[PDB]
Amino acid sequence: RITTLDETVGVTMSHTGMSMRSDNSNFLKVMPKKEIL
Amino acid sequence: KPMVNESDGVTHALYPQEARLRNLTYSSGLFVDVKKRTYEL
Amino acid sequence: PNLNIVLTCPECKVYPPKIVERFSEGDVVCALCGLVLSDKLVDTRSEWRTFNPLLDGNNLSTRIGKGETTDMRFTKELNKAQGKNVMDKKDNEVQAAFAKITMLCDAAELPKIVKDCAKEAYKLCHDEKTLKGKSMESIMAASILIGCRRAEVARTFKEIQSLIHVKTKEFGKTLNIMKNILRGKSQNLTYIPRFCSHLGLPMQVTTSAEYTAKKCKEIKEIAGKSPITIAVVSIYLNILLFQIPITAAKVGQTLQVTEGTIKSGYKILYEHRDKLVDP
Amino acid sequence: SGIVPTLQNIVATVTLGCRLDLKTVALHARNAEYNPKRFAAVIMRIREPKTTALIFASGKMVVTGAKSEDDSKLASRKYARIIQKIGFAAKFTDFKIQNIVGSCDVKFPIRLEGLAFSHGTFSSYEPELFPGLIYRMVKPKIVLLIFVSGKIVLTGAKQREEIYQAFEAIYPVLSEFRKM
Ligand SMILES: [Zn+2]
Repeated sequence: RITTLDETVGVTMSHTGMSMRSDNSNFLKVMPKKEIL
Repeated sequence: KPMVNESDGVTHALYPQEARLRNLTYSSGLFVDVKKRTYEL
Repeated sequence: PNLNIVLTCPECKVYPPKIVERFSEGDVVCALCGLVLSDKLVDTRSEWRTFNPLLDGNNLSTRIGKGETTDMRFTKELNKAQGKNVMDKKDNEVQAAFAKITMLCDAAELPKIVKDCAKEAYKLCHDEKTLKGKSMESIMAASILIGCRRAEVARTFKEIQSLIHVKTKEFGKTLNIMKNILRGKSQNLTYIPRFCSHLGLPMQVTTSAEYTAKKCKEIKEIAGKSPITIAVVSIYLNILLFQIPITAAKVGQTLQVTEGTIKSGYKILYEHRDKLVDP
Repeated sequence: SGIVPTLQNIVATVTLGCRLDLKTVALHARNAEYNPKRFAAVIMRIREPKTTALIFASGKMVVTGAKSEDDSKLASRKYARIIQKIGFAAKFTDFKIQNIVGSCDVKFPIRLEGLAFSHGTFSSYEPELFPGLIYRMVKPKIVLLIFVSGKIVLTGAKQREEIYQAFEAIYPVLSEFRKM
């Protein structure tokens, strides 16, 4: 069955939106004229 | 479990009584284990 | 040219209209001689029943979509005709900008009030001369931060920076000149419950970090060194006063704060531990 | 009061009126730094006065780093004399001081939040971005940096009287938003 996360919610909800934590995973990161003559 | 995220940003447990009094929606959050891979083929 | 209808009582004529409006009878009557001033009163609530000027202005438009009984060839010819007339107005940038800003705000789980304040700020800036570019990312991030500061909300620079890569410096300059635009068109306490929500702390530790934050704001010494470190060392002291264990590494990796900084502030904070006790 | 701001930097420009070649200048000179891949100008320094001059190929030179006006002018004449010693027909002309930077101390803490609230049309305080306050004075047009410990920085002036009038015009405002 589906497992229910029992934590204090605020941790998971902090990991949802902006959490001041970016990156941490690499994915889709992607003259003389005479001589010249 | 059912929860409510307010306007200031605090998220706490929800009860049906307070859900009816505050005109909220008795719902629960849903998460998914999202796995990503990169092939190079 | 005039066009202003003013109701007066020809029998009284002793004062400007000090009248009463009877809505149930549909009349307006002078409250002195009792003489009616007008019959057959119109309503504003009744015409509103069937049904945004603040943002869209006076512009009108109508969609063309497919019909119940129609062909798919005519739907494409009408949409391609509007695609050739879309250059007649330069308002395509407002709908796309509000669409992407809508996606970012919906991604940040911010309330609709901050969304409307940010859209209003971007509408105040729009396409002026002092902006002079910024590649549409910095005006959006700075507009979101402005809409956050107007709605009494608190979002750190590293949060929007974690959302959008605006390179900080150009973000600071665009935010500064944008603030000058807002001034030309004429508070760390809110951060405590947010980080207490990030750590999942009780209410007593939250209000204890509130009193600690205010008192530390009154004691001076160091003054702040940005309010984020004052917040994290305040919560650090208020959590080292009780027994709930998080240590310094977990709170330093969760709130993205240096351990040496929370210990450097915990030193002088422990020095000022005397006058910070609420009970 | 009785506090007088002390000058810290003076930026002036001197036009020589000729043209240069940079490999030969960087090859025959003594104390100089040149690298076209980073900055297309020779960084020449002298000991007395301890200054720094940026010399360009178009003859324009930037003498900066002096603590007084006589050190910037005399230092500029020393750089021009060095250029005339290398082998070019330079001429010390068009000496105009472009910037004057000073600093001082008021010896009391300053309320930056209340200062940014009362003088919101001239201040720009963002502690998370810069712990100091950026006060843009109208007359004279001086940019002042007001910190917490009392150190007052003054920049964006062409003369010394603009710095002195800026400090004399900012001192009562600092005395109003004090703490101890
Ligand atoms: Zn009447």
